[PDB]
Amino acid sequence: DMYIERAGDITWEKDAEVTGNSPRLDVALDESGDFSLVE
Amino acid sequence: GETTDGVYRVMTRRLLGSTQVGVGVMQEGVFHTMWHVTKGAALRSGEGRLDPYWGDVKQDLVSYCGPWKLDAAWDGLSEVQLLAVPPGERAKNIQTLPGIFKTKDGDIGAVALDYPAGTSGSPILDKCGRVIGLYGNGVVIKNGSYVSAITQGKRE
Ligand SMILES: O=C(Nc1ccc2c(c1)CNC2)c1cc(Cl)ccc1-n1ccnc1
Repeated sequence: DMYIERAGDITWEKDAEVTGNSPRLDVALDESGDFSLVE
Repeated sequence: GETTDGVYRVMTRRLLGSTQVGVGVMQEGVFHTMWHVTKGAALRSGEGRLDPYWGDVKQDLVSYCGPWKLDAAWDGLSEVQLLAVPPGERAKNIQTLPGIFKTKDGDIGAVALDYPAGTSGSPILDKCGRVIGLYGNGVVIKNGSYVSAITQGKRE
């Protein structure tokens, strides 16, 4: 049995840790909702 | 039980101890999460019960108590915030510039941040704080890291 517990408000925070890159990926989405790479 | 707007952890006591399997958004009395988190099962909120209302395996989304309410979209230009809620850890905003998933049916925004599978369902926000999608469904790149789509439902 699953249950939910509150974790916080949904707000944009100024001066948050800025990280992560922006890759352009060729992908395919199957009927089971799974993404895969196309190369 | 608790129906206040906000971000919530999805827990289970079926495995060892209490394990976090995902995350979700409460907005306008509707709980929104990814399909793979609950597999469409009922949820508990204190003494109250949340029943599935809409869901789709291919979109990997599910709504509880009512129809999908989130309809903000990534503008294709600006940085966004992943409001990451990792297992056993505090909610934390991470700002990033999204990449692109190119598909045969159009392009989708993608966030390149690596978090545990139990973080699935964490909302991605725009500068106004509106939920533009959920984090948790994507691909494992050549490195081994995860790159998630910005998955958004449709507001009927
Ligand atoms: O497993 C994940 N996501 C997932 C799982 C099951 C299904 C789907 C997506 C969609 N169709 C069913 C996952 C999520 C995150 Cl946030 C980080 C890594 C992840 N990961 C994928 C492989 N190994 C780990």
